[PDB]
Amino acid sequence: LLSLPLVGSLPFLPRHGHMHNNFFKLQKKYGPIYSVRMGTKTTVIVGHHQLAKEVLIKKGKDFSGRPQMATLDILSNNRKGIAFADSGAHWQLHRRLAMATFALFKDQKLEKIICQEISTLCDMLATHNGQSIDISFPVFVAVTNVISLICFNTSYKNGDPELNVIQNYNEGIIDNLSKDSLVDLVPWLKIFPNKTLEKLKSHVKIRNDLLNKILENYKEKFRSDSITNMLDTLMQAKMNSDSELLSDNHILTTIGDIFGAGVETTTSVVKWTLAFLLHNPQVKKKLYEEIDQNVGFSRTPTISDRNRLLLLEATIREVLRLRPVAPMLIPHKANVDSSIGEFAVDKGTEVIINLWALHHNEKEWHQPDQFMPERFLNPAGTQLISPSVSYLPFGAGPRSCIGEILARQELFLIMAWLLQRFDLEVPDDGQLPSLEGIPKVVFLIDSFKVKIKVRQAWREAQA
Ligand code: HEM
Ligand SMILES: CC(=O)[C@@]1(O)CC[C@H]2[C@@H]3CC=C4C[C@@H](O)CC[C@]4(C)[C@H]3CC[C@@]21C
Repeated sequence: LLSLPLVGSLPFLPRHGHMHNNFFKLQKKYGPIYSVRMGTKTTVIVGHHQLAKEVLIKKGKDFSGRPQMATLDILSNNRKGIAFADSGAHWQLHRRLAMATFALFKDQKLEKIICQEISTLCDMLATHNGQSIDISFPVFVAVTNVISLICFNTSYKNGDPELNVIQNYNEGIIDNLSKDSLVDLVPWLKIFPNKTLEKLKSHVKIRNDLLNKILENYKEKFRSDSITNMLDTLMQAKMNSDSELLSDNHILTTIGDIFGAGVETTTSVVKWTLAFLLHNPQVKKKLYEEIDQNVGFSRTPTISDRNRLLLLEATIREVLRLRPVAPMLIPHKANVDSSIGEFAVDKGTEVIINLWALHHNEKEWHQPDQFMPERFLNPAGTQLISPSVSYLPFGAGPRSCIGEILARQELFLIMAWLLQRFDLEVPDDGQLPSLEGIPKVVFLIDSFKVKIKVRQAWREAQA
């Protein structure tokens, strides 16, 4: 009796369980690195930090490419911009300029911009005293203005419906960009009839039309004696072309990525820490104690307070470990014939870092499935530590995040201002938010409500 012919084999079931975790599970069988082939494309998944730091750092330039995806093409306006552009003159140029712009708010100091919008955020939420609300949108508004000031030196006022329009096409872009992660085993979208690409083009069209109208209005405003924002930095470079790479679409797409990344990432991480704090009241209680002691109510928190508020800075680290924004980063591509752990990797191969596997490695983390911000503190709780090298929430090397400083500062200040001023409790109904998560291009959390009430200690300190 003979064996059946085999036309295809996948090591696990599609769309059953999270991809990043199904891949992780395979390591028990095949080791920390292995490959899968879909027609001609070969994809390599790396799930150990040593191999990962070879791919991202030690051989950064070799693997600095991006694979091409049909969905990403629409969003990146055919591989322009930064995040989804292939390695090349255009990618490198815009990344540099973008990084350069952040210099223009170094001691309109970035810390002062952020706290400005947080103050407005906290006054809004104070009116909701005693009510249970979703805080998604108010935070969305806060960070949107920050990124807008950096890009245009403009900010939207409360109730500007352009804010709701932006919220609408961002949710639509994220929803259709990918069912789960950007890492699909099976290219379902080229197989069955679907409106996926149609829908995406419509959300993206609206977004693009909105970014063109800001550009056309700003060409009148642009003056070379003033370089104060990202859009100035980019138009200046165009005019110093005595050029193909600084076309209107190249600039537009780049702003697109920055606007997108600066909002959806930080909002999602803010929602994640609160979710974790409702589930872990002991940690939250100690956070109140901490901030009461080292900051009090004489003033509002500042970047200098990271030195004193260690349990908070540690909490944020633990959330980025447990629920990374990109649990498989963005996929990488081999620009040349190269190797990994002395295994051959041909040019054009897709390389995916399983960051989830790095952050949940039993041999690198104690009880890695548990929320324990303490793990990033010494036993005394007197200074921060780095208990594992297997930790890359922001990536590493040529393709590493470029908003990490901004990112880290926003999260710290938002969480500090809120804890100073607000009791944040479970709503009158007994539900807690599910921590299971939703894997999109971003690792999202199901929307949930939190009862917000102004702190008694905040009121009294006004008398
Ligand atoms: C908690 C917040 C954030 C996290 C965890 C995060 C994480 C990451 C990761 C993992 C990558 C790429 C990984 C890789 O491909 O190796 C990335 C890329 C990138 N991020 Fe962030 N990010 C955050 C916030 C931001 C912010 C605030 C900005 C503001 C501009 C930003 C802009 C970008 C850009 C433009 C890239 C792509 C750069 C390139 O491909 O060369 N991100 N981020
Ligand atoms: C976390 C991360 O890798 C990123 O920050 C890099 C590029 C970000 C990307 C940039 C642009 C957009 C368009 C926006 O309307 C939706 C969010 C999205 C997809 C950002 C998601 C986070 C990305 C991938």
